[PDB]
Amino acid sequence: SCASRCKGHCRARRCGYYVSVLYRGRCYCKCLRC
Repeated sequence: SCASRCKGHCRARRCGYYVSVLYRGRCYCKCLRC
């Protein structure tokens, strides 16, 4: 679960918003509201 791992990374960085998308075997993650 790429998005699940990215979601924990944003929470670990003290963030309330995060984005996650998997396409063509690529992971697009983002963290905001920190």
